[PDB]
Amino acid sequence: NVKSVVNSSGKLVITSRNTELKLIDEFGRTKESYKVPYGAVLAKGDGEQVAGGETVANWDPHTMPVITEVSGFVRFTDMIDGQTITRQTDELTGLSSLVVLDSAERTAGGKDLRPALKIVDAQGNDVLIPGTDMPAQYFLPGKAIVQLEDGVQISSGDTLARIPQESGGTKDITGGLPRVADLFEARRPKEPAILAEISGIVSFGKETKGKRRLVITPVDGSDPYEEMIPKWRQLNVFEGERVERGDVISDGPEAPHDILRLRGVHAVTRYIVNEVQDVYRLQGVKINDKHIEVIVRQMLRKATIVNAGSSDFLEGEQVEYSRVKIANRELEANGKVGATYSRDLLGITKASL
Amino acid sequence: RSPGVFFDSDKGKTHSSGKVLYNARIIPYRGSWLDFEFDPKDNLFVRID
Repeated sequence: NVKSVVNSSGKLVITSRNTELKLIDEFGRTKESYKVPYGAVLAKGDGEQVAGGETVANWDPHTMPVITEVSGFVRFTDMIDGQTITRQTDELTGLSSLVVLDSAERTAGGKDLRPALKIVDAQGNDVLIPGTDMPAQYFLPGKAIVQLEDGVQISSGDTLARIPQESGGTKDITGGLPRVADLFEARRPKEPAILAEISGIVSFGKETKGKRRLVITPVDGSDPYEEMIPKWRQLNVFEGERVERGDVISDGPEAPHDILRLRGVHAVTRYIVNEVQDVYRLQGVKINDKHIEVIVRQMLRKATIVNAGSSDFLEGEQVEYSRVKIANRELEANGKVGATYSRDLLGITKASL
Repeated sequence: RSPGVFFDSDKGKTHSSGKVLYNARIIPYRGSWLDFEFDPKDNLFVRID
């Protein structure tokens, strides 16, 4: 899941959020695994042979940067003084420093605005990403620090701004139990990762009121899906390519319901088991996986009918999965055509009630 | 808590926008309390008991 680019010095900078590095022996057996953060610098390439004890990647763990993909001139778009950003001036020279505000301290005038950095050329037109047909612009979230001036020429792979991140507290059992309860209650994350609902080619369409549109054209069959992705959302897709079900249109934390709906039961059970075990394995607790698997089984007990079929179930009712299975296996023995359903995921509190 | 006037605020936990609301409370030794408060729309409001 590597998506990198070469900087001025000739090294390799990662532009992907889920890059995994692995060490493979000559037999082809993996032996070491690491995660590569966004904006990290790789000393070595992919597929090369290195010696034991050799540094391969470096990064700053305290700040998350934003790295440009195309060289050109930087300019501000929707950057309004004193209303959406706060600027300080180094009066000894012509330099200055800027901080992007958050939605907690901005007026209604800047409520609907969207500050960003735009990469243009010398001629003043918009520079597009090579290989695609989209403008080279980057949105700055709240509390970002920029060290550049308007019109400054920047090279590809250089950092345009830095985003500080908080430290945290102690990593003990009082800080993971909320995560375990979050997993077992199947809560929705604050901002999910948009996943492709159906497979096929992709293409964009109409744009309304600061909101994009995504139409996935299947290679054969219907063409129904018209997803209204928000404009502020960053996508990893472009018109013309093809995607499969469950692929990541936009990165972010996952939602267990989407995983269940798209990739199936085994995917969501594996995700839940791994996420829960990664909390206990930090504290030195050892627990088998049957115990979490039965809990996940108890969570997946409801099914919603999608077509009546030859059964007597209604169109949009929610019932027990076992009852649907019993009715369908009774109908299929008589030569009829049963009903079809969709599995549900419920929290333990809601499932028990 | 001693009698007098105290200025406090909520740490953005009352509004999903994370906007802090400030209030001033006058608490006497004997009588009725008084409260001045700010709303998310920046409108001063009064409150008794």
